[PDB]
Amino acid sequence: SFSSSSSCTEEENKHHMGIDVIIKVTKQDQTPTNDKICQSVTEVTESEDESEEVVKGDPTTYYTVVGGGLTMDFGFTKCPKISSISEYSDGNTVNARLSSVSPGQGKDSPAITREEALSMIKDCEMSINIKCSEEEKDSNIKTHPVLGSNISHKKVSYEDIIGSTIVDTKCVKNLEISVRIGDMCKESSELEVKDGFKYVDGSASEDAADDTSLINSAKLIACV
Amino acid sequence: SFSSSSSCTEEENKHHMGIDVIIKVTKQDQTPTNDKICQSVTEVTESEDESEEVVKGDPTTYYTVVGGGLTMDFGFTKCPKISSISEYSDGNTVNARLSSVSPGQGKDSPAITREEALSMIKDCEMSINIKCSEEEKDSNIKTHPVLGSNISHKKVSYEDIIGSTIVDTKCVKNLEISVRIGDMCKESSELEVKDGFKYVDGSASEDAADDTSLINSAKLIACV
Repeated sequence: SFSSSSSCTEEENKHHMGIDVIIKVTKQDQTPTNDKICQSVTEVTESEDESEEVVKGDPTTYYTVVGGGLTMDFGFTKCPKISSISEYSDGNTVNARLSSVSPGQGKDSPAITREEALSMIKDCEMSINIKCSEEEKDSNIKTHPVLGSNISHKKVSYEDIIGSTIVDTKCVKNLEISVRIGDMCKESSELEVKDGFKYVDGSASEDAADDTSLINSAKLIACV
Repeated sequence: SFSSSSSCTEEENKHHMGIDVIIKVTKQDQTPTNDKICQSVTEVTESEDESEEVVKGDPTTYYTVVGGGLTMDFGFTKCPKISSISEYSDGNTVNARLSSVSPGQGKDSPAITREEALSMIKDCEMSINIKCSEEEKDSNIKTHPVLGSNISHKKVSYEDIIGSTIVDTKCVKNLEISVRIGDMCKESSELEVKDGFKYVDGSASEDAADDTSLINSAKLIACV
C-alpha cells in the first residue's frame, strides 16, 4: 500500500516525476498505404552491455518504433523512464505516445525529491529521427488498455526539452510533437514543464499551445 | 594572394578558427595484434541527403575512422571543418589526429568574426565512440605529409567541448584525448580553448595538462 508501483507516496517533498511524449506525423501524398502500426519496438540503453562503458555524458536510452510506414527513433537522456509506447493509424497520419506510467498500474514509478526534479526538468533531452519504413510485417500489439502517465498536455511553463529533430521528407510531410514533464500524481506547478513544435510541409514553428487533443488518445494501441 | 586557402587574412576582427583533436588509445593486453591504421575514413553530414531534413538542432558531421583494430566514431556539431585525418600505430597504441587545416595549404580555411568565434567556441561539441574492429584490410594511406592546423595543445582556457564519450572495454584499456579550438594563424584573445580527459583502465580524470606531446605528431600518417 506503499510500493511506488501501487501507490502515490505521501512522503513530503517527493514527486512521482514522469515524461509524456506525443507524436503526430502526416505522411506525404504519394506515400504507399501502410496502417500497420506497432510493428516493432526496440529499446537500447548505452552502457547496458557488459563491455560498453559510458565514460563522459549520461546514458541514453534509444527507442526504435517501426509502424505505419515509418521508423521513429527516439533518444532519451536524463529523462524519467518510458514504460508505455503506443500508436494508431488514422488516414494518412501515424500517431504515437511514449510515456512513463503513473503509480497504481503495476509499473514502477519512482518518486524523487523536489531538488532532483528541478535538475531533471532542466537536463532531460529527447532526440527524434523519423525515417521511411517499407516494413509489411503485421502489427504486434497488446489488447490491454494503454497505461498512462496521468500528465495533461495543457499549456504550462516552457522548457527546451526536444533536441535534435530529423525527418525524411520522402514520407514525412508534417510533424507535430508535444513533450511534457511533470508530477504524475498531482500537478505541482514549479515542476510542470512543456516543449513542442509544429513542422508543416517544411516550415517549423514553436508557438506554445494546448496539446490535450493534438492526437486522440482514445485510439492509441499499446505496442509490445 | 588573397584566398583563405592561400593566406591568412589581415582583415581586422577576422579569425581563421580551427579545431584540433588528438586521440591516444591503449588497447587491452590480449587484444589481437592489429597495426593496420587508416583502413577507412567515412564522413557523413546530417541533411546532406536531398530527402533528409534537420528540423531542430544543428547538422552533425560524423567521421568513422577504422584502423588498428578499432573503429573511432566522431560526431562534430557547430565546429570548424575537419580537413585532415591521420593515424599511426605504436606498440599496443593507436593514435589519431583530426583537425582543420591552417591557411596556405590548399584547403579552405574560412575566417570568421570574433563574435562568431566566441559563439562557436561555446557551441562546438564533439562526441566519441570507440568500438572494437575486426577489420583486417590493408591500410589506405596517403603519401603526402599530414596537413596541420597550426594549433598547439598547450594549456589554455578550459571549455566543455567533449560530449558523449563511449568505449568498448574489450579493446579499449586507456583513452586519452585533447581537443583545442583556436586561431590557426596567431593565438588570439579569448579565442583559445581546450578540453580533454584521461581514462586509465576504468578511471577517468579531467585535470588540465600540456598535451603538446600526448602523441608524436611526427609519426602521423595521412588517412585517405
